[PDB]
Amino acid sequence: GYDRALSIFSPDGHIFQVEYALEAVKRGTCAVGVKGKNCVVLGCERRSTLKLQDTRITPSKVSKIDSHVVLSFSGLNADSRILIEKARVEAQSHRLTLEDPVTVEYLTRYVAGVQQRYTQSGGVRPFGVSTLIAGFDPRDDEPKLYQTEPSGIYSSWSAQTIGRNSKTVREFLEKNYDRKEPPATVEECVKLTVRSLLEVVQTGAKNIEITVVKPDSDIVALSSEEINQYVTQIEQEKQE
Amino acid sequence: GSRRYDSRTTIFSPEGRLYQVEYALESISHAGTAIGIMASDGIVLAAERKVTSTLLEQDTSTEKLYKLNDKIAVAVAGLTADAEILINTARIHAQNYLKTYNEDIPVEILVRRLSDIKQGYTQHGGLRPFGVSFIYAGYDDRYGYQLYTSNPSGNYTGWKAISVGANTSAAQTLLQMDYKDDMKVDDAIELALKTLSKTTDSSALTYDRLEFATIRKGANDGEVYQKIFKPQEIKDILVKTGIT
Amino acid sequence: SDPSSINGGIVVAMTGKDCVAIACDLRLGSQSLGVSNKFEKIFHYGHVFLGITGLATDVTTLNEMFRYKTNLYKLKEERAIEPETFTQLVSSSLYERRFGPYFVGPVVAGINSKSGKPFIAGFDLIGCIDEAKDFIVSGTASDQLFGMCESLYEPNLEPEDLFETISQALLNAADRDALSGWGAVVYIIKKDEVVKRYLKMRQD
Amino acid sequence: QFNPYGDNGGTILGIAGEDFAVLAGDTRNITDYSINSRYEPKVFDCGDNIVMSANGFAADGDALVKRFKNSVKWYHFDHNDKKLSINSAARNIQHLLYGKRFFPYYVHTIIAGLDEDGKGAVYSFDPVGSYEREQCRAGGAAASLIMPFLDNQVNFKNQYEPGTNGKVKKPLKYLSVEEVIKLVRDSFTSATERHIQVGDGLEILIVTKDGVRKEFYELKRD
Amino acid sequence: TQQPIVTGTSVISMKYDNGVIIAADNLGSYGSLLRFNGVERLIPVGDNTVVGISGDISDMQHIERLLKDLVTENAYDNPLADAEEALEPSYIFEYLATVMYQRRSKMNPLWNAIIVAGVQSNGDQFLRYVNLLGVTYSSPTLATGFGAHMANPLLRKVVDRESDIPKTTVQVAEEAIVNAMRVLYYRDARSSRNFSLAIIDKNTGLTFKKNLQVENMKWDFAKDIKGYGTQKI
Amino acid sequence: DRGVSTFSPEGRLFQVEYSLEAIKLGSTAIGIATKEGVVLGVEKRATSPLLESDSIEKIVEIDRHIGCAMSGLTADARSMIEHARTAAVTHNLYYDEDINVESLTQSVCDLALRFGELMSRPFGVALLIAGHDADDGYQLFHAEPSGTFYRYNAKAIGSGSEGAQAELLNEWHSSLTLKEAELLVLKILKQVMEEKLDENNAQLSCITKQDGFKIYDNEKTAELIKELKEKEAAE
Amino acid sequence: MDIILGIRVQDSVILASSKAVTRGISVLKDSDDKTRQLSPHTLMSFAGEAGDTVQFAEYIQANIQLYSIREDYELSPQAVSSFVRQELAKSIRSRRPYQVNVLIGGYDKKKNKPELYQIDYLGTKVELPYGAHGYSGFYTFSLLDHHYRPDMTTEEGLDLLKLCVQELEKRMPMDFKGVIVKIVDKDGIRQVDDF
Amino acid sequence: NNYDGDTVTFSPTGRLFQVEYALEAIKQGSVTVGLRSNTHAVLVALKRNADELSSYQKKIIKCDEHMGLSLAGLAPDARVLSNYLRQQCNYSSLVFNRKLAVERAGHLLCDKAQKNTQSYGGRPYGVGLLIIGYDKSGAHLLEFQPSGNVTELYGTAIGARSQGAKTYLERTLDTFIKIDGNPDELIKAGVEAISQSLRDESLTVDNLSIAIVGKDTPFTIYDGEAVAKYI
Amino acid sequence: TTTLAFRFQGGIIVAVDSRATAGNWVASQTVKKVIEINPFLLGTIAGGAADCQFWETWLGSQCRLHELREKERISVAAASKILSNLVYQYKGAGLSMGTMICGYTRKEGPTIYYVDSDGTRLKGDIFCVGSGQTFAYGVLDSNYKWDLSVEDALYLGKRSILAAAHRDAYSGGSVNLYHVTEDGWIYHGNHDVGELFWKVKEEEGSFNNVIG
Ligand SMILES: [Mg+2]
Ligand SMILES: [Mg+2]
Ligand SMILES: [Mg+2]
Repeated sequence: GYDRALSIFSPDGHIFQVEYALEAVKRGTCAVGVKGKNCVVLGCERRSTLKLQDTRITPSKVSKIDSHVVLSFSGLNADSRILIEKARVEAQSHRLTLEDPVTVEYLTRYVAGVQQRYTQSGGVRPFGVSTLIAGFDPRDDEPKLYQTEPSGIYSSWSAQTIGRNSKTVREFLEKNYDRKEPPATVEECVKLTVRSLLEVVQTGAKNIEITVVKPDSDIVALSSEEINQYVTQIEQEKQE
Repeated sequence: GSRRYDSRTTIFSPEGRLYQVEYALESISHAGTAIGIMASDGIVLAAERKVTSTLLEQDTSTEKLYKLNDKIAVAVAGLTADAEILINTARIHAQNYLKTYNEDIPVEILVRRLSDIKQGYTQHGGLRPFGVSFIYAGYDDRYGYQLYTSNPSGNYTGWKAISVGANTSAAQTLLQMDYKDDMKVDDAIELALKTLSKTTDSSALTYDRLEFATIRKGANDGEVYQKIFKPQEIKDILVKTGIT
Repeated sequence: SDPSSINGGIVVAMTGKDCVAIACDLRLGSQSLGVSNKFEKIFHYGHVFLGITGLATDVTTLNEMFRYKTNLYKLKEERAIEPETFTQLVSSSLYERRFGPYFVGPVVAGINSKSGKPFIAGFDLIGCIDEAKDFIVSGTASDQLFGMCESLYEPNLEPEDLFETISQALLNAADRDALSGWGAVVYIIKKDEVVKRYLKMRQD
Repeated sequence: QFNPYGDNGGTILGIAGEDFAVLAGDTRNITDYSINSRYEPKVFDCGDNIVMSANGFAADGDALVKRFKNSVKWYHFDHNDKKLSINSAARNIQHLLYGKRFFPYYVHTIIAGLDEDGKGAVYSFDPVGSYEREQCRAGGAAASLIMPFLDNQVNFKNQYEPGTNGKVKKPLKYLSVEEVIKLVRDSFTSATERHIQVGDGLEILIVTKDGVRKEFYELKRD
Repeated sequence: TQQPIVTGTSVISMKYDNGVIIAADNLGSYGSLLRFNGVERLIPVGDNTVVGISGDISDMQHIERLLKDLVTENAYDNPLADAEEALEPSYIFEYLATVMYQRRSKMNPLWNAIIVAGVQSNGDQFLRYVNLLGVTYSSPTLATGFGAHMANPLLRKVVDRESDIPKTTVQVAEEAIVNAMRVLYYRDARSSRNFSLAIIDKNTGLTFKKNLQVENMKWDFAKDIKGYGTQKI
Repeated sequence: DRGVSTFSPEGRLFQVEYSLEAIKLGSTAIGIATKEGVVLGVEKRATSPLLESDSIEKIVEIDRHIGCAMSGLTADARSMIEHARTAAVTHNLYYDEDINVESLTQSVCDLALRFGELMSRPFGVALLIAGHDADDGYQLFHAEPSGTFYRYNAKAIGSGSEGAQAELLNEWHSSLTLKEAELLVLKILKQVMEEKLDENNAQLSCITKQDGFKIYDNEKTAELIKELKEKEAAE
Repeated sequence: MDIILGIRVQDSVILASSKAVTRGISVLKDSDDKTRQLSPHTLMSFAGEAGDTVQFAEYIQANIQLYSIREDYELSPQAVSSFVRQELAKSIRSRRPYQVNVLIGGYDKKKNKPELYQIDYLGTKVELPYGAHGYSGFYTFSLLDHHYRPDMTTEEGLDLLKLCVQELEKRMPMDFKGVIVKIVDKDGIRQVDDF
Repeated sequence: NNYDGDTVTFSPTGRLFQVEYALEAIKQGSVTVGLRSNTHAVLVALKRNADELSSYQKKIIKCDEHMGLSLAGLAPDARVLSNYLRQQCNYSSLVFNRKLAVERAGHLLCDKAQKNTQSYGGRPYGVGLLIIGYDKSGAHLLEFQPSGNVTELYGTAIGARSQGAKTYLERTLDTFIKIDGNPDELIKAGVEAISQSLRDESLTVDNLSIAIVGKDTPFTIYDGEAVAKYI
Repeated sequence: TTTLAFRFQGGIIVAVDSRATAGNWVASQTVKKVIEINPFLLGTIAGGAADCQFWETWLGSQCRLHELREKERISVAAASKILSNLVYQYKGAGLSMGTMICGYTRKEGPTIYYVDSDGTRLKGDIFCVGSGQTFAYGVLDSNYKWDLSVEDALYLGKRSILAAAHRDAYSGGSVNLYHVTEDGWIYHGNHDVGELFWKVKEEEGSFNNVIG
């Protein structure tokens, strides 16, 4: 078989293939994750360069791994499907053997482990994908939000963004998100998520996707009109 | 040893792009234009054969439009030989699904499968990717009529109207201009041929330089019919629409 | 114990003048226990008809397999498979399981679309082709069917006469077999029309 | 049909004292009604103050002892010449035996030595690796002749104190190494009289903090 | 798993004061048929070891080739192949014993009973047994098959324990072996009159005697024996 | 290009030397061994204030008697930790005992050079393995991607390693108490850390014979930081 | 395990399964639920050799749940039954076959119809109005043949099911410790806690 | 230059640069001395420390009761080769009830190192070994190079500044060979030999490492206060 | 062999006999038929001794690896299923096992899983396994209540083994008692059946048929 070591160290101690995988993530559409007091919201950018699209059947940016966990991403779309599939299989495998669904941290740790494996295996390149994994642990009302990246490192976040212009929306979140008092309701959390995307998105029409996840496997994706109402209210308050 | 001669087909550029995928897309841009248009009562597939000859046996020829099963068809853009390898794999997957569940394979599942195969060649194996872009036209009882496209990266997306191959920039603008949601098959047939007629690199668009197909519910009662147009039938629709 | 006589059932096929006929009972059982009176044993792939007796799981499995294979055949050949070609396919497919076979008694029937010639064929579980002119029999009442067919059959029967012959051959054979009956179906096949008739019979 | 197993007879006996341990075994080796050898050592010093015997089918017995001795050697290499404690050896032997769960070593294994607190220790194994620390254990051909005698004379079973009449048990007083060796010798003398596969010679290995010592005694050769 | 076809019967042996003696007849039986009368079943290895083999002859020939190959292999990159690093009886035995047990553990045994007789570097007598099961044992006297039942009792009357070995001379030991071979000829239905005898002495070395015969046999008393009970004539 | 297992003209493996450069870029981890226990401490180094710092796990339990701190490409350590845990548990299964700290470290270091064209590159992470056994007592090891491991009385790895090691050179003596070691790690971490040291961006842990391996609470560490400030202001 | 029944009525499917678990000499449990929910509107009961039954049922459950997540869509009962049959048909020619018989009761939300599928360990699938496995049919089918109507209500189906269970309790030598009854309809799966 | 990218490439002058670079790693390694008489064989090794807090890297490894070696270079490679020797010594004991000849042990090490020099993908071993042992032909001392070359010697030294010790042994040849039935005096000659390779630093208690094997002496390593006698 | 385990208000009682036999021959009277998997989990031994010892000791290793990885106590459900899935892989090979995996966690409470070498895995409130199981079941069924005290429950388990030890020829020697709480199991001593029988006979008035 093909055994070539593609991911290797350079004189300055860098693994360029892992670093170039991050550049693929930088090119990807923006994704944002914000956790409130009793919810987590996953915002995603849809570049409006592609019109005449069929939004019914086009792969959605946010994906359910189980009934209680979701996964969004920035970077290579084709690569994301491989991680999503592996995660979904592992979720069912965990339920089958442990007789309990995965914790959000466990599912994150697994996906991050797969990404890591591809950074020191022969004949393979790293995933050009960073993920935001969100949900609620079984029989638990504490919100969870995690991030992963091509190198395989993962960590928990009060709020986080990835993808193109993620520097700008992270800047926004760092000043607007208060740890001592996070978004108390679903409305406040979704509003802050939409606001953060409006710093980058361009138009607030079909370019913003919002998915709200609540405790006890309560996941719902907002429609165009529902999101448009947030976009309207934000800009009307801004005119002052 | 052998390492010396390895092109390393599955690596990132400093900018974070896959060299071979990008170069395969450049290859596909020189291939004959293929267009898919989705209407409320059917789908149209139109495609241009590349600089043909007068001695080419057209009626038995097939380089653009292929049948995956009774419900799903594809338009090809790129290396024909590469496409046929993938097409046979897709035909088998559809049959495996039918054998397992005793139901026709949903369009997206088939598209995802083929797109995942393409993806594999970009991440591992050290082989060159398939220099092929597909337009998938199909129907199932969940989402109804569907148009998809996949490219050598393994990325696929859904569309109302889409082009692949040569002059996609020009073609996609023309489709975006004249397409509407309440459109019908006979109107979509006219749009597809009009778009090719303007984007073509040939002096004039004729029947011998075209392949054409429609997926209609225009079949006797609740069922779907695939129609791969014959050379004489393509000649008729060109006169009907007023191009020749 | 014997896999070919657990579920029971029969298939018979006959040739006529510019026509073929294939027929089967509807019983599926677990030895003495009757389980289903709707288990049809005749399938078709285009204009080629296939009856399969024997172990019911294999009947189902092989039907799904030949549907699979004839569908790919059609996509590549750009035409529906013919009875002569399909017969060879059935034979090849059974023999590739030579030392672990499907416990079945298949029966091919159909008319060649180009030549218009009536065709029937039978196989043992392992793929050996029996290409008879007159008739093919299969199932747990094959002896009874051989006896019925040998006496009742005469060559060059018209479709509506052939129907009566094959129907009476099946019905009376099934009434002398404990594991066959519970209804019956008869296909009368012509070059461009096929009539399917359900027969009324004793339900014991 | 080829039968890969055989019975080489023999009988072994392990007894755990207070600060010592003994592992005894007869030196006779047999097949059917013939004597192969009148002196074929069966109890072995395996190093690290551990003694071992694998009674039953002699080929499997020799194979197991050989593999365990090898395990002691590699335990030293891999773990900085650390002493293998009797409990660790016992667990290691379980894995050797259970490793051939579906084609077992046809032997009844016994090891003896001192635990990490210096007290006497004997471990007993079945052919497939189930084991247990025990105070007293006879193994092999004449095991059924020896164990009831040991229950009575070591553990004082069914013995009560005169005058009380079944109300007060005889107290479990500690036996010295000289007292144990007497019971071992009388066990094998009795076993020799009533069991045809037992005889020729008795070899006893005594384990103390000072090391491993050997004692040999003649048995009847008929 | 197989069955033995062409077979060799008893191998007998004993220790004496300066070395070991080993003997075995020259017969390769084919069931009850006494097929092959010129089969050598004592195979010397170097000038200090003799391996006596009973049981399946085809497996014996295989073992014979392994030992021949062992000598070749030992000589490779070994300047002391004919001196300090020469093959010992103990090395040869342990090798065979490993093979026998490995083969029985794969359920495909070498269908044999083997006795390795020799003298070590330090002059110590070596005599040890191994068979198709991989079972091994040592004793002042060792014998396979019928020899175990008839030879051992006679040889044990000469060397009954370890302390009798220094008291036993080569002439006494050889006499006992030769007598045992006669007894086996009387009573083993799968034996022959012709046999080979090998002596490995620490002083005089390896003495290999071929084409020996059982002699001084008692048969004359047979003339007087008549009928099976009542018959007088 | 060039082989992965290639020697340089100086006689070193290029890839191993380059992995050491990656470890220099990693966050600081410090270990100090005493007769009352071994202390392990790390710099968390959160890349943003929105990152929940308690999810940064750079100190890890291998067994009840063995702990581990890491520095460098921390994602690479996960398989090393998995192997270590398996080795510790497997040895207990085979031998009904705790495994020696050195033997555990040797098992981890055997993976290191299993790379070529096995994994495609060396590990980009160094480990401070701390623990206790009955034979050699309290021990601290430094496991490198070269496959070499050194035992230490005290050791610092990461970006502030050479500066911290010089500080450990002067400060360490054989009669250190556990409390003295805890403050000493916090002192040296605070020196080499870019951001100001507090209970949220730095973590402590220890391994004792009685209580085994324990990661310190943020509340417990906060008190030790406050105790440090006062004793430094005391002179 | 012993007795598993199924009956498809007008607007639902009813599965009855025995509660007993016997280990040769003793009855170890008398409250065992011999069923798994494959999807919100599809229930599978099972009976056969010990270990194999639950191992198989849970393996199927995991696979259908995996499909549900991937496609965000519930497979039809027909599709599920075909998938299950293939696994059993694959199993029968394996080194060690699954010794498991199943009934799959489901409500097709597309067609708005209840569906009952009977599949044995060989991979023998049949769609039925009412079904059973093992010896259960020998006692109950004569009653079902007599009383059954395709337009029965759920309450009538339960009454006919009680009559079947009563006949089993009278003429079967084994004590199966009663049955757990579950109903599968448009609203999903629910258990009849009093029976 | 252009012919040092891998071990499979000869230079125009017929050299294997990767092997020579592996040889260079030994010269960077700490000094170790080997010497023998007719009765005993001795290994003396100068252990190296990372710094004052660190331990001193162990140099000597035991292979069997009658054999062992000292290393200089990549320690992990020595662990691989020593492990392989342990197995071969152990194979000989188990199968043939025979202690492995020291000369034959060298032949095995040569052949193992050789395979790594002729095949693509792998690399040469980056360590030199000094094997001592006592077998049926008396005491022995071998020098292993990762090129594959194994050499039987009366005495030798490998590592940094090893030439000084090697010259000393070349002068003392006639003296130390005659040290029969006296382990302490043979070790003294080894400690005096390794002292010729020292600059700046001197032999301390945790610095020095000594091993010995002989007629009635199993292979035993001496470290710590056990070697204070010889300082 | 006779082994039992039952759930109650105060957690779980586990009780076993101590006899080991090879045919009619009594190999041992001092066998341990409770495997201490870890400080919180217990497992009983019936059928093959080696199979139970080996794989339940192995189970303890898996439980340890779980809580190292997951930083959380393994559930009784998860622990039992690791064992049942393992033996199910070996199904047909000839493993002989009949065990109760017993534990007490926060999320589950006191839980008992019967695990079998046939692959059977059953949750339950009362289980008895072994050649003397039927005798133990009788005493349990007639006297069991959820609201038993820890003292009475321990006695009920002890008395039920005694019932089997008396009647079943392949059970006896001594009784081992365990009490499983949320904070871990607590050992309640070894009780010689010989001495226990006369003690119970006199104090309880039972076994009137037997002359004492
Ligand atoms: Mg009937
Ligand atoms: Mg006698
Ligand atoms: Mg498992």
